[PDB]
Amino acid sequence: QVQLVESGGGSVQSGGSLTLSCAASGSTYSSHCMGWFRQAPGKEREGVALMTRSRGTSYADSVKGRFTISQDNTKNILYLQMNSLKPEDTAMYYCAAVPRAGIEYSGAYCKWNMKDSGSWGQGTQVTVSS
Amino acid sequence: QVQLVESGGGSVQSGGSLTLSCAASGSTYSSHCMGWFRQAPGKEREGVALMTRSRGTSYADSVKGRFTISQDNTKNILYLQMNSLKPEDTAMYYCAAVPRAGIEYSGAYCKWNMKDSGSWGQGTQVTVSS
Amino acid sequence: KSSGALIPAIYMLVFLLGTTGNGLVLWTVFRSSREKRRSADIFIASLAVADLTFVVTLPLWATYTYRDYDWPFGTFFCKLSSYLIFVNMYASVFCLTGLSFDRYLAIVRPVANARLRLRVSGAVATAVLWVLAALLAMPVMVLRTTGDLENTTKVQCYMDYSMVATVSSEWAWEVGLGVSSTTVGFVVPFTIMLTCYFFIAQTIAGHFRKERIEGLRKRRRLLSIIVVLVVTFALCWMPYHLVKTLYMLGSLLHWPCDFDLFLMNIFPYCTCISYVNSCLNPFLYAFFDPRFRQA
Amino acid sequence: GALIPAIYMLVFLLGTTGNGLVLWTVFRSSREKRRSADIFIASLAVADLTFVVTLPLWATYTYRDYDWPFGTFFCKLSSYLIFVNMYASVFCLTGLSFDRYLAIVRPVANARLRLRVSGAVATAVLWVLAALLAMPVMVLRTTGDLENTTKVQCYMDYSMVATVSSEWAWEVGLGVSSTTVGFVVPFTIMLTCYFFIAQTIAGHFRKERIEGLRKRRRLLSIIVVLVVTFALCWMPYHLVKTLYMLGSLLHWPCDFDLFLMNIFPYCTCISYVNSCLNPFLYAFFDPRFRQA
Ligand SMILES: CC(C)CCC[C@@H](C)[C@H]1CC[C@H]2[C@@H]3CC=C4C[C@@H](O)CC[C@]4(C)[C@H]3CC[C@]12C
Ligand SMILES: CC(C)CCC[C@@H](C)[C@H]1CC[C@H]2[C@@H]3CC=C4C[C@@H](O)CC[C@]4(C)[C@H]3CC[C@]12C
Repeated sequence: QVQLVESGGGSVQSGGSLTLSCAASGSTYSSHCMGWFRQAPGKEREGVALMTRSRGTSYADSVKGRFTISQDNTKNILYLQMNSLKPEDTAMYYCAAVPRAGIEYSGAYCKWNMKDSGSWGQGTQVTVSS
Repeated sequence: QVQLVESGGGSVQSGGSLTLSCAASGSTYSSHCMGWFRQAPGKEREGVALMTRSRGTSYADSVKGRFTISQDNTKNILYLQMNSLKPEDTAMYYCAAVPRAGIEYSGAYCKWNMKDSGSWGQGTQVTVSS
Repeated sequence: KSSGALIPAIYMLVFLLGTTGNGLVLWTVFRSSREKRRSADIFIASLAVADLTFVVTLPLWATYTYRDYDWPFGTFFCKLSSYLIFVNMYASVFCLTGLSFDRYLAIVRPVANARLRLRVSGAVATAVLWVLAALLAMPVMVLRTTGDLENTTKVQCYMDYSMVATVSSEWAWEVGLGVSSTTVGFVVPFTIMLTCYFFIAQTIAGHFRKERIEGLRKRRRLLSIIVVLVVTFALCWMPYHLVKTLYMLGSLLHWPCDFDLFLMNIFPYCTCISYVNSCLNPFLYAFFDPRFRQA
Repeated sequence: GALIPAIYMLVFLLGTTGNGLVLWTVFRSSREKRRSADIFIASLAVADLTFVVTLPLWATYTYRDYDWPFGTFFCKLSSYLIFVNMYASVFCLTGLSFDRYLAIVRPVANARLRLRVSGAVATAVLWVLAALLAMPVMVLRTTGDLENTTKVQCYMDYSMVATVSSEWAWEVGLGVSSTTVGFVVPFTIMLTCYFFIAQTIAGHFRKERIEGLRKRRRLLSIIVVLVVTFALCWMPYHLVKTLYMLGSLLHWPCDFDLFLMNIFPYCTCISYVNSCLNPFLYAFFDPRFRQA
């Protein structure tokens, strides 16, 4: 339902502190869950940085780098501070808003298993150079 | 406790029909349920033909169908008819006997989860030519 | 803060105390002769049965919370346990409503009390109570499932709306189920109880100016234990319903993230109090009601 | 394929209902009308209920081709409850047979022993022994993907108490002890008591006295039918299991071992059917359950 607009990315040399700001509209903190993914060569959509109620800013180990998650409720932008551009970071980075579950039953979990049915946005082609 | 003196190991070319005959002593078909394992160089030992009880004879889906395994309780010799051997099959072959549990509790299953704590043999490298 | 092992220790303590106390109160209400067993005794026993069924699954939830919300019991037991929490909630609130209505009959209009006792028997009321509880908690059983949400290699007993609703209607079904549960477990039954208690208080002032001392003393004992049970329910389940209703309303009122996080972090403790109510009931029964005290 | 799970579910329903009615009948009568055998009847019903409540779990287990989606704790508890049912049921049958032996051969000694040893203490010792004897099952049972398949099999791990070499010894010892204290020794006591009963009864049965058979059919013959049904439902189990254990030292042919392995699930199925069969036996012979 929400509309996600990504930013940043592109052809930047290695070691840069690239900032990926995924904006949103209607995707409040108490309703939907921010997250960041990147599309695999087989379009497997491997996660790079997800927001979790149990852990909080769950980063994939293979995509560790210097990725950072920060959610600003006021402006409704999720920031992916993917600093120290890695050669693995040469990918199309998409952000998704998987609806956050209710507090009564699921304990306000983020339902990352339903990423297939979530709302996505056309990402940016990060091309990490030397 | 079984002394699995596996014999028949050799080396062939592509499409080879080498037959591996893992002999054993003390591994009755009721007590010890034997199977075949393949150790790829530089990696952990894998499976090729793990004889089970639920599925009968099992295989490794990556290499399943190339070889046939049968057990003779008379002379306690296990066959591994490694037919149509492929260069992807170039590795070391071990034959092992995990201790099959009783019918009362596990229904006479081969505890392949305890392959680490099982008797092993030596085998012989099969350098399948391309 | 997760408080380490505070939540599972509390859960196991309420498991033990609730099992023992609910067994004791069931034994007390069942060992007595049928003639001495009053119409309120079936409600007492039904509330005890609901508490016992809940604390039976309480060790499962203690293990769930001990393993950082990991559920090694399967989909069926997740469904059954959630179903039993909700059945406990509805059955307990309906039994308290039945006790309060039985009182409202007894004190306010004793003649109408006898008339309604003749018209409606207690067994039919209890059967309808439990059938309604089962049907109303049925959505919990149907839509519940186990899944490794957040991909943390931990099975979490959540509720799936995909069977009956899409993603754009998952929120609608969640809010509808939450509001319906809140209504038929804390508002409508409690509105019935407050109306009955207000008429009861008017009749109590009347008996301050009328009536008989000994019957007033028997009514004092019974109404005291019943109102203490109702107040304990209203103080153990109020944090639950209040916090969850506020969480639902946050989407409409656009509350700050601080308040939403506070509600999210404080909800487990509201669940703790709601679960502790079940074990609290036998101690209340022993403290005030002499019948359980005598046994 | 689906025959074993279907029979398991049918036994679940029938056993739950029948054992509930048996418990209701034994626990609705006044204490004066409740005989010393009624505690054993109720304990049999309780064991049968405690097994049939877990019967749906085993039906799901066998339906999914031996996959256990319930957890290590529930595997432990269910196996514990099968074994507890076995020992408690056979010990209760032993108690019923011993009580009848006392009441027949030496009724004065029957009264003396009833005065010395109450029913409640006997039942408590029976259940404590059953629990402690089924403790190894609960301690050692575990769930694991044996044979490296998606299925989870509820088996018993001997690594805690033994090595790989001694795992065979512990398995054989546990099986032999389970047979000895669940079929061999308890049934030996039952045939000794029944042989003395048969001698004392035949002392009058050499005459016509056919009403004696109806008097037996009241209590003694219903106990005898319960014992015979337990024997006929657990003899395939223990016989096949003991033959499988002995095959390691008799060197059975592969065909015989395979036959035992394939027929063991059905023997387990009959051993589970006994639980639901018992209330029907109560209804057919004893009119007390039929009346209530
Ligand atoms: C994790 C999954 C695979 C487990 C599946 C278990 C299911 C198939 C089993 C386990 C317990 C079973 C239930 C046990 C008792 C009853 C009550 C009876 O009046 C109707 C059937 C019903 C409702 C059974 C239906 C089937 C059931 C729900
Ligand atoms: C799959 C794994 C993680 C589940 C573990 C569940 C364990 C921790 C729980 C679930 C049920 C619990 C038991 C439930 C009832 C009793 C009886 C009581 O008199 C002593 C404690 C005891 C024996 C509990 C011990 C802890 C227990 C066994």
